[PDB]
Amino acid sequence: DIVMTQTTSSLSASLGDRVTISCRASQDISNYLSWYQQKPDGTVKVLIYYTSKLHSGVPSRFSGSGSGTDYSLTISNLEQEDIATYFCQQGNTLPPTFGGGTKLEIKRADAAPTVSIFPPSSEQLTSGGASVVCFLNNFYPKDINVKWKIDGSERQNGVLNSWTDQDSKDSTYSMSSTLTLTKDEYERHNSYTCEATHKTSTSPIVKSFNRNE
Amino acid sequence: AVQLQESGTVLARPGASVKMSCKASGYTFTSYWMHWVKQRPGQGLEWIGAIYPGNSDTSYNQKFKGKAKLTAVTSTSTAYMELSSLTNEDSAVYYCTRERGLYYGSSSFDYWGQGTTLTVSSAETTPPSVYPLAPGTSSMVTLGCLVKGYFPEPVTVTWNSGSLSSGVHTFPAVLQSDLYTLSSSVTVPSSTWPSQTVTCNVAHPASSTKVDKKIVPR
Ligand SMILES: C=C[C@H]1CN2CC[C@H]1C[C@H]2[C@H](O)c1ccnc2ccc(OC)cc12
Repeated sequence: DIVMTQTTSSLSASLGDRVTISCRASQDISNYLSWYQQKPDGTVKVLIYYTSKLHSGVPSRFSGSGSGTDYSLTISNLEQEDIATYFCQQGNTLPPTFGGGTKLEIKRADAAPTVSIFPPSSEQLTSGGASVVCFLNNFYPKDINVKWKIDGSERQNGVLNSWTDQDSKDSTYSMSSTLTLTKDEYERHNSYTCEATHKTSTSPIVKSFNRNE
Repeated sequence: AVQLQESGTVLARPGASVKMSCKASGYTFTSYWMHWVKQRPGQGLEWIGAIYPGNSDTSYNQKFKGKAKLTAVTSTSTAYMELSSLTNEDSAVYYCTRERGLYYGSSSFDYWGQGTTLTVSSAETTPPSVYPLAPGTSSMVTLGCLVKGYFPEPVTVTWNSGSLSSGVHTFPAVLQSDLYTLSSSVTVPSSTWPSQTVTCNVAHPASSTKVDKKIVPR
């Protein structure tokens, strides 16, 4: 069908920083384009139809521009409420197709995470389970690589990672990794480490612990 | 003015069929093209079909032909969607949205619903097993509470009746062998605790499971 394509997937901008999204159609669409906004809280509304026609009841900071294939949408002045995933769509032929989406984010200074490792509590350790947790709170570029080197040995089978969206308070990310084992395996290795390789400083922040201690 | 009210979160087993719902209000329901959409996380939006309530004539998509089925009742001012022969690929969140242009239509949509989430798996309502997280003391310290082995979502997490609300990070739930699992963090200075009470309050209305938990080191 008609393949829409946005130039990116995630962006970076601060308050007032005039910025733009650029959609691209597989072919001509005769200026039958529309822009949409989807808050991470599920809701979704429209901004523009027909490349640059404002819907009844939207601010003049938004606008539009379009021709043939290369289309775009700009906000000459940003506000906190304008952070969301932004979609586009062609109204030329069937089936109606959308862009892959473009999420927004505030760009701020790099920051190392506040790591905190946690051995498996006793309440768990008697239930046969053996879960080792590692929190990584308040950090920037989401692009983190985490690894667990038990007795100094790379391992993946057992880990389950979780990521939070951009914090509405100070715009910083957090990660919650958690390695799961059975008691028998836990009771055969000693040194457990939660290594958090990050961009900020070459030094991998390590939070280790020995079960003999 | 105008509003679309999609049904709440719903789930069912694979192979079976589900009936969604999208109620309308504030405009002439009969004379407007109502559309549906499918949003999966990794990808964008996938057009699934549309309908004109007056005659209830349909326009599906080649990919979803025979898969979904659209209906529409006039008196209830409600739009419907029914999926069948389900698989994990259908596990997603669906939307309902109005096409502007009164009788003839147009090139755009104007108003949307809050979206209906759909999950599928062979599993049963299970309550979690809340476990405590303590280190083993610092200046500034982080604690937390871990849940595990519960179904279905969601699950609420508080800290002493929600008295706390700073430096908190309740992480979204992940999945292992068809069961949910998450965690949560709390932030305080070295003083506050263990010198003072610090408990995490959990709630899983599905299993009707209320649990409080004061955490202690070793
Ligand atoms: C099932 C759809 C019907 C509703 N509108 C009138 C007749 C049918 C077509 C569509 C519109 O003309 C239209 C034509 C071509 N391409 C379109 C692409 C998107 C779109 O927005 C719903 C409407 C389009």
